[PDB]
Amino acid sequence: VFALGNNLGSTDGYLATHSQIATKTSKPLLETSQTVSVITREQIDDTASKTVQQAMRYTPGIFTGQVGASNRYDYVVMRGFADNSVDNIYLDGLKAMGDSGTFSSMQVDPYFLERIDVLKGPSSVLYGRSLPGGLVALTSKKPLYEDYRQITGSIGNMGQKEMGFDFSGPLDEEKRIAYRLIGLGKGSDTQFDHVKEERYAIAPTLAIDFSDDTTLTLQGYLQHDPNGGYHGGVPADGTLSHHNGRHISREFFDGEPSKDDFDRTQRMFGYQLEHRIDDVWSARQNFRYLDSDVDLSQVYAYGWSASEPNKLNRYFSGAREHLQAYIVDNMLQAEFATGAARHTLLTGLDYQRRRTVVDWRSGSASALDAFNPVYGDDAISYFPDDNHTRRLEQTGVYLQDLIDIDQWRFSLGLRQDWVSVTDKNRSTGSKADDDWEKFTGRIGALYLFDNGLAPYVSYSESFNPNAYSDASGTPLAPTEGKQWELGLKFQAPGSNSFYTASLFHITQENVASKEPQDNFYTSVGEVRSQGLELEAHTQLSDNLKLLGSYTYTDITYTKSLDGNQGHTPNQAPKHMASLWADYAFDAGPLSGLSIGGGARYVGETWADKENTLRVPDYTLVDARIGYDLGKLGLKGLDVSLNANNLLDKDYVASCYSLDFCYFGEKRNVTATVNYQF
Ligand SMILES: CCCCCCCCO[C@@H]1O[C@H](CO)[C@@H](O)[C@H](O)[C@H]1O
Ligand SMILES: CCCCCCCCO[C@@H]1O[C@H](CO)[C@@H](O)[C@H](O)[C@H]1O
Ligand SMILES: [N+]
Ligand code: NA
Repeated sequence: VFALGNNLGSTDGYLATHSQIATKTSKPLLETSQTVSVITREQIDDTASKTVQQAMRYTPGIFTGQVGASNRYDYVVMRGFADNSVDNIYLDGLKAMGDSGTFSSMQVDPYFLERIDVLKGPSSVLYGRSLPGGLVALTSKKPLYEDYRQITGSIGNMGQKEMGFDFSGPLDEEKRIAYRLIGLGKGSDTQFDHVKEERYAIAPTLAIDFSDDTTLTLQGYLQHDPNGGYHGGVPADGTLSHHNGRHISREFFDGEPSKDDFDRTQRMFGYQLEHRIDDVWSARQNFRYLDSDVDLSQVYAYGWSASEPNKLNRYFSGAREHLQAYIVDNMLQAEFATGAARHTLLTGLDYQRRRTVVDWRSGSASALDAFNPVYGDDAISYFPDDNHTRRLEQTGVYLQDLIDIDQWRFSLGLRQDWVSVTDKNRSTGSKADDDWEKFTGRIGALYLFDNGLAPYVSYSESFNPNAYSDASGTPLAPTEGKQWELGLKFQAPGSNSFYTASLFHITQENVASKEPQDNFYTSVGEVRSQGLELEAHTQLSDNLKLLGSYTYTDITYTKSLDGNQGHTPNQAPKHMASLWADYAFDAGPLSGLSIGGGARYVGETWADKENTLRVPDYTLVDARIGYDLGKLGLKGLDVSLNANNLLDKDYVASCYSLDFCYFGEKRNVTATVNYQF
């Protein structure tokens, strides 16, 4: 079997045994000196997680509430790092290649995924530019070598509707060629008035074995979102407190007129080539091209009107964006012994090239009453247009040696990146340009006791281009993450249970900062995140599956020029916890029935960086019920019922500032039918 670039991990219920996210080569979770979580297909289905972001709500060290109920983008806040949270997603070993300085961030639909792997903390040594919180790797469904056919249909509240199919199998007598074809159409009204979500997608994959030494997998992914749900927010003033009227803004309130529009087309093609040279030497090339179009028209609230008392001031954003992106990763691995030491030595060259053409519009809109709005006044007073061509190039050369000797498992990593970023202002003709090089490193040591207890330590580094620029308008120095991590993992042999504790201390340097009167940003800011994560997978009964998590996060601006030094970032709960359980009857009359549910806790959050107002804590409840009607003599047919936020709590999930607060999703009920053959 082929380790390089594959997880190759067994999965049973909600627990995987192996990953490649931390190493680019199959490694037991138990023998990996980093915090790795895995969210299985079964967990996604059982919790009715409708997006990647929602799939993470049972994982420690992840906050799922950055823009509350919005499903437009996947925001995964890791270890309290909210900034550039959209850019944490990798798909099939490759950076998604969205542009986080634009509206062109992509979304991968969960129905195409086999599993979600989550790596905590700085991880640039294998991936290049990334955030200090970690990163998420989506693994797409791959061709099967036995015929597999699934049709599925879902119906819910809020006008939810989905149909999908998933067909796979061999094409030849010899079973050397196999396909998979997955398609999907879906819709929702949301909780919000006048809002639609809508998506049509298809993903063909073909896998071909040339010999026992070579597999090529060809992949396409075409997705059209002609509607983009809701992506707004409203003041703390009337959400966290009553405003004037003694009113609160409703969880269904819509701040825009029907001059609203979000149209996203994503067109991806790629391949994965796996080649065994020797029992020692293996090589792999992962490639993906992306081409997307985004069209946006959005009127949004921004603060209360100075003159008109229960009306919100509004503005308009308009965008027409075309994103092109190439990414390739070239890996060569040698597995070999030198005396008592076994080496798994990886060398790699990767390359990212991105161009985003953006035509931006903006203006002033009419004011809107925040209770009993009257739509139809959609005239916009337009400000100056703002058109850009943005380019990024990243070349990475990296080395890694995993050294296993006796019960020790060591990891040594080094990477050099050459980065070039350009911004051509097509309105003004001016061009900002920037080229630099960064070295990142990682060192891990883990001791595997033969009882399945594994203490470890890790030092790991990250960088990311700075989103801010100086006086001159050449960008600041890239931010930098540095983490010391101490952990303990434990799995009792055979028992399908797995427990981890992780302690972390992350420093992020060269963060943009200024005096508030000041014009120039300088790269003198610093952020420190430290804490504890606990994760438990317990499979008792063989009919009973449990997940539990606890997260403690202490994050602070340790150096700031703006008066917020020593404050806690907003959108950063100190305390979170979760628990999910699922029971299946094999035994009795009830064979085929399954019942499940859980609870999620988010602690209090600051609504603002100035730390003047709290978002209250909240506990949410989820539940499910499933039946295999196979058991009653009609095979491959099963149904499920899910309710997330079962008590229908009406709450603010988080705030970006005092002006922008986001409601959590109201009760979401779905009924699903799955038909195999
Ligand atoms: C069980 C709950 C189902 C309610 C679905 C929410 C849909 C509310 O929003 C709908 O959006 C349309 C688009 O402009 C409007 O024209 C409709 O009048 C409005 O009902
Ligand atoms: C879990 C242990 C964390 C110890 C480091 C915290 C002290 C401040 O931060 C440290 O500053 C040092 C420079 O003085 C650097 O060498 C370290 O990489 C950095 O983490
Ligand atoms: N504005
Ligand atoms: Na399957």
